[PDB]
Amino acid sequence: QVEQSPSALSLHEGTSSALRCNFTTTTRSVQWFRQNSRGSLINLFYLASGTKENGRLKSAFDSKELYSTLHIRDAQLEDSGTYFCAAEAGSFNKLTFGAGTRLAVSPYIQNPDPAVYQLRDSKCLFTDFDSQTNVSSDVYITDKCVLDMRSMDFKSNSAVAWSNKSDFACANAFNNSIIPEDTFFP
Amino acid sequence: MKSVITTTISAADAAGRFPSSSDLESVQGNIQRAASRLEAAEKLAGNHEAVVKEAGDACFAKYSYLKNPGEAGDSQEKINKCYRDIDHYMRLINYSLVVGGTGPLDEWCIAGAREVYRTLNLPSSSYVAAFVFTRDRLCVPRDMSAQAGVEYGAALDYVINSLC
Amino acid sequence: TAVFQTPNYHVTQVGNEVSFNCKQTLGHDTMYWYKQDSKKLLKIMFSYNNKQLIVNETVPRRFSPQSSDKAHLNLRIKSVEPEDSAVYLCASSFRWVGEQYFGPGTRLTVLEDLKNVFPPEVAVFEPSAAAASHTQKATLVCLATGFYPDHVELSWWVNGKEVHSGVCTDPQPLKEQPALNDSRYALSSRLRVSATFWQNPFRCQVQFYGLSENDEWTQDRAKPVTQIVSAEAW
Amino acid sequence: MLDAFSRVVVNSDSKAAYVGGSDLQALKTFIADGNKRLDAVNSIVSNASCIVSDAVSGMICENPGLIAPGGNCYTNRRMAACLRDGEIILRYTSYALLAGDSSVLEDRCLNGLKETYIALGVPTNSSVRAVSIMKSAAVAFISNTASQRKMATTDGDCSALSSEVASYCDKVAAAI
Amino acid sequence: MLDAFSRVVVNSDSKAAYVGGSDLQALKTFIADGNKRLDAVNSIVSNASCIVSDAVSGMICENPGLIAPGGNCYTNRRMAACLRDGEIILRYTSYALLAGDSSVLEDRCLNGLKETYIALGVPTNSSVRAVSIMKSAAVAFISNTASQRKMATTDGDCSALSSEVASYCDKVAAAI
Ligand SMILES: *CCC1=C(C)C(=O)NC1Cc1[nH]c(/C=C2\N=C(C[C@H]3NC(=O)C(CC)=C3C)C(C)=C2CCC(=O)O)c(CCC(=O)O)c1C
Ligand SMILES: *CCC1=C(C)C(=O)NC1Cc1[nH]c(/C=C2\N=C(C[C@H]3NC(=O)C(CC)=C3C)C(C)=C2CCC(=O)O)c(CCC(=O)O)c1C
Ligand SMILES: *[C@H](C)C1=C(C)C(=O)N[C@@H]1Cc1[nH]c(/C=C2\N=C(C[C@H]3NC(=O)C(CC)=C3C)C(C)=C2CCC(=O)O)c(CCC(=O)O)c1C
Ligand SMILES: *[C@H](C)C1=C(C)C(=O)N[C@H]1Cc1[nH]c(/C=C2\N=C(C[C@H]3NC(=O)C(CC)=C3C)C(C)=C2CCC(=O)O)c(CCC(=O)O)c1C
Ligand SMILES: *[C@H](C)C1=C(C)C(=O)N[C@H]1Cc1[nH]c(/C=C2\N=C(C[C@H]3NC(=O)C(CC)=C3C)C(C)=C2CCC(=O)O)c(CCC(=O)O)c1C
Ligand SMILES: *[C@H](C)C1=C(C)[C@@H](CC2=N/C(=C\c3[nH]c(C[C@@H]4NC(=O)C(C)=C4[C@H](*)C)c(C)c3CCC(=O)O)C(CCC(=O)O)=C2C)NC1=O
Ligand SMILES: *[C@H](C)C1=C(C)[C@@H](CC2=N/C(=C\c3[nH]c(C[C@@H]4NC(=O)C(C)=C4[C@H](*)C)c(C)c3CCC(=O)O)C(CCC(=O)O)=C2C)NC1=O
Ligand SMILES: CCC1=C(C)[C@@H](CC2=N/C(=C\c3[nH]c(CC4NC(=O)C(C)=C4CC)c(C)c3CCC(=O)O)C(CCC(=O)O)=C2C)NC1=O
Repeated sequence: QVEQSPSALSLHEGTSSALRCNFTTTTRSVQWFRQNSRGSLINLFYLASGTKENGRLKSAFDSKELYSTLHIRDAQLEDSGTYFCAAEAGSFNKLTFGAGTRLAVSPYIQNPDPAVYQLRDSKCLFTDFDSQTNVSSDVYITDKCVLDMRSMDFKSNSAVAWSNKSDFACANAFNNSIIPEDTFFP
Repeated sequence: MKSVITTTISAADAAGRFPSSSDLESVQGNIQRAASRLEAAEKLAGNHEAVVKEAGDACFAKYSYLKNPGEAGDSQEKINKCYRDIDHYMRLINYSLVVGGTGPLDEWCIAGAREVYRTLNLPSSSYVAAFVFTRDRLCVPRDMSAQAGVEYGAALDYVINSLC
Repeated sequence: TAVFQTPNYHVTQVGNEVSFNCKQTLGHDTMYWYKQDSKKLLKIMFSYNNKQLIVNETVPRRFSPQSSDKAHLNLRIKSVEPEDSAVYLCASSFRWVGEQYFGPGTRLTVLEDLKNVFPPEVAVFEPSAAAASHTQKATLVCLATGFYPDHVELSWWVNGKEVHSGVCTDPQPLKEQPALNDSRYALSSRLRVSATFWQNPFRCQVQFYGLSENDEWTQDRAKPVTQIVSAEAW
Repeated sequence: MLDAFSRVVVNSDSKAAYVGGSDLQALKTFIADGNKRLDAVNSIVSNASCIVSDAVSGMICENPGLIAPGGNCYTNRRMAACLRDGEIILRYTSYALLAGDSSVLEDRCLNGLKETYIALGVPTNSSVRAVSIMKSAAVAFISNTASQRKMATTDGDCSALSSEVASYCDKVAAAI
Repeated sequence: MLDAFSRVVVNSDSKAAYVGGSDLQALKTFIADGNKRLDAVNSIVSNASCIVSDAVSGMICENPGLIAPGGNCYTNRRMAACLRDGEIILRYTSYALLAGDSSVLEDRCLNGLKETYIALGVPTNSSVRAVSIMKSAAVAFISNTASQRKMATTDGDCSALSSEVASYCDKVAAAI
């Protein structure tokens, strides 16, 4: 059918990368989409044996070689999503989709201040760490989340970890993970 | 609907005659050539969309100027109708191959066509481009048998010759 | 203009019947139904030119799609089955030349037992004092806990104006009891503001999509219907 | 007029559809029985004079009032008129049979016939006794069960064809 | 057919009266606007192809069911039929306008048209959408307010003429 690579893609803010998509029968045209978080398919390109450019994206389609690529230049945080090629290959009556490429951009943190805070409940937040660190049975650890104040132009990776057991406190909450040695605990 | 059977019957009706040997031989010919025009007809019906789409692409490739403002391709709705018209013609060729004669082409698409196209500014050449492409594109034995190639190519030449 | 599609979410029990509607205000004449599996793979189910179905890709008999207008296409599924839970995407295009334009979709969960549907519990935490004294900035945290299916929409509302500035809701939810059949999910979000902004005396709101009047609730717990569950802080 | 294939094409067209695969196989069945159909037509037309004067003589046989003064087969001129009309109807049903469609029977022969007859004074209960006799004379010849004459054909079941020719004769008996 | 003067004469005749002085001065007004009338006619006929395919394309524009299977502009043969009918009606209303009387429009074109259409199956609500579009295409050209084409005439009020041509188009939209 339609084989799309790579299956997932973890790029730094700024990195450039490529997605390829190979077909097995003659293809009349190719459509590239990016699926946002709410699940709408955003149209990126529709092309027939050419090149097209659009912002930081660039796509190409060689009909005689049966391939199509998508290049992403200077990757920004707004570029994260699941990326799809559809080929009008076959009998030109339907679109065939590839498996997808899971693309996630992690921000470049100008100045990292790793720390683990605690939050008082109106009626543990491992914030401001560096993107080189990753995080991990009645302890609830969510995966890293990248927020951004577009007023202050300040990006921040934060993770959150909670439980109700009193035996567990913020001191060693993120213990199965590798926190940086410079982490500052109050 | 012009065809072996209809042509013969209405020759006899014009004469007050029951069917006779000429008439029965004529239908017998319809039996002999049946099996390859129905082959063309089924291959066409089974792949109509891809044929229509290559033909329309070939047309607008030959006459890129049609996509200019004021031409018959200056909007996506108009280009899409163009491929629609090509499909109408290929549907009628399907009919023509099934009936055995050019009847369906004759009444349903040839009749008003010069006046209609004169009036909506549709150059005759563009359809000729699309049918010539389809005709030359066909491949034996890949796409169909030899005597079905003959039938298919033939209906296409007929529709081409109605635009000259 | 766009492909519009209702409902966004839908939970029903095996044997009920569902019906999605799609319309399109583009100038178009072809409409499609695609089924996105849980592996993120789209397959076409149906295609329609004018009123005439032109593509039917061996969908079982339960799925039946009805078009009235060329700008409208509906799909009714009867005797809904458990493996039919997926995202149903309506698309639209010109038949012969053009790109397909997609609509928001309809997530359909098909539950064995209708009594597995719990709404969320939304709890707003308050910004750390250290944070104000060490980053000159205060960060809030919201938690939505113990809901099912993952059909939720989390937002942050500050004095009646929704704020997508400096907010980070987790991409995928967190299953509370993994390996315990259908676990209930939890979902955290963050709202970082400046220490000054918090200093001057927010609401974390979680919209949930559950059972509808088309479902029979004989349990003692309150009917888990579509609702907004919100927490506040000042 | 249409025939079997043109009729499939007109129906396909009302849906803007290329000819279904189901319809193609029906047509290849039509083609498979091509030669039986030709024998059917040959067995009617080779006996047309027999069939038409059988039927009209029979009509008069069962109701001699037709040939009493004031009956519609009274003078030689009216008798000959009726023989011509028998012959004409048989001709249009042999067109139908050779065509595979009743298109030409209905278009060129039955359209307004009921009115024409009402106008002339032509007894319609009698026309259809004649046509119903022609129906049996004809399906006899098709099925090769006619008493006083046989026609050497190969062994097969020609019953679908006979039913066809009887359905066209019934279209006539109904048009009036 | 009659024109403006013949029409005054037919009315005078029904009373056995020589042409009133009032009628003579009306006719000399007709004569005074002779040249505006000729410009009116010239501005329609010089654009007839524009007016007729504008109107028919528009009719189909607002109701695409006309060009779906079973609609009356479906084949090329029916589309061309409709274009001819648009052209014919426009021709008879340009005769009306040049004549000063609707005599020829009613006599040679509208008489039995409603029946003919009922017989053929020609949608009448659609014919009149086309005719009403032609009405506006035409009074535009007369009044020289057409968007994509002007025609150099001298400065004057041609409104009585436009109303005349619209009254003839309404006679058509009413005949069916
Ligand atoms: C109508 C059924 C008849 C009944 C009374 C029966 O028991 N046998 C019958 C007829 C019949 N004919 C065939 C096959 C043929 N018929 C042929 C003559 C017609 N084909 C022509 O081209 C011409 C006119 C020009 C005809 C009059 C022919 C040539 C054949 C094929 C070979 C042959 O039989 O000589 C069949 C079935 C036998 C078959 O192979 O189809 C039947 C039952
Ligand atoms: C229909 C009203 C028009 C509007 C759009 C307008 O603002 N000016 C208009 C037209 C108009 N024409 C005249 C006078 C003339 N028209 C002439 C041509 C026609 N007379 C002919 O013999 C021929 C055909 C053979 C004609 C096409 C002519 C020759 C005249 C008179 C002198 C001239 O204008 O060149 C008027 C009023 C001016 C007048 O003196 O009557 C108007 C308003
Ligand atoms: C294709 C080769 C052409 C080139 C030139 C191009 O650039 N466009 C076209 C096609 C085109 N067709 C229409 C509108 C009509 N086409 C008609 C013929 C069609 N209808 C039939 O039944 C069949 C045959 C049986 C044919 C082939 C007709 C009758 C019309 C008028 C009705 C309609 O569909 O609109 C257009 C639009 C022209 C315009 O000015 O709007 C175009 C561009
Ligand atoms: C015969 C079975 C009927 C019996 C019953 C009977 O008593 N009279 C019979 C038939 C008859 N038909 C006419 C005169 C006409 N028949 C006409 C129709 C046929 N002409 C055609 O071309 C066709 C085929 C399309 C048909 C079926 C027409 C027309 C006439 C009028 C012209 C004519 O030849 O008179 C008559 C004579 C009535 C009379 O007194 O003129 C009879 C007796
Ligand atoms: C055009 C605006 C109409 C729209 C509505 C539509 O869908 N079809 C339209 C027009 C149409 N007209 C015919 C056939 C005839 N029209 C006739 C009247 C005209 N012929 C004249 O000589 C004149 C002037 C005096 C008039 C106004 C007549 C008569 C016919 C029948 C002869 C013919 O050419 O068919 C048709 C075709 C209907 C069909 O299937 O044959 C259409 C589509
Ligand atoms: C008066 C009551 C009388 C007339 C004169 C006849 C009317 C009649 N014919 C029927 C059937 C029929 N006619 C033919 C043609 C005929 N038969 C031959 O073998 C040959 C040769 C000829 C030329 C004369 C045939 C083949 C048939 C077939 C049926 C049959 O039984 O022979 C008939 C029956 C109609 C019915 O089934 O209701 C009638 C009434 N017959 C008379 O008795
Ligand atoms: C689809 C909705 C659509 C079609 C294709 C048209 C139908 C339409 N035309 C109307 C008026 C009109 N047509 C012409 C001729 C045309 N205009 C030019 O300048 C020249 C040159 C031509 C040749 C193409 C004219 C002059 C007019 C005059 C009025 C105007 O607004 O231009 C019309 C209006 C009818 C009404 O007043 O109700 C319709 C609906 N238009 C379409 O939109
Ligand atoms: C009645 C409807 C009928 C048509 C007409 C054709 C039309 C047609 N041929 C194709 C496919 C096709 N056909 C040929 C031609 C070709 N190859 C040979 O070995 C010989 C010597 C040549 C005969 C001249 C080539 C070379 C290709 C592949 C090139 C390409 O598809 O781009 C394709 C593309 C779809 C596909 O790849 O299958 C189409 C649409 N198909 C039909 O069903």
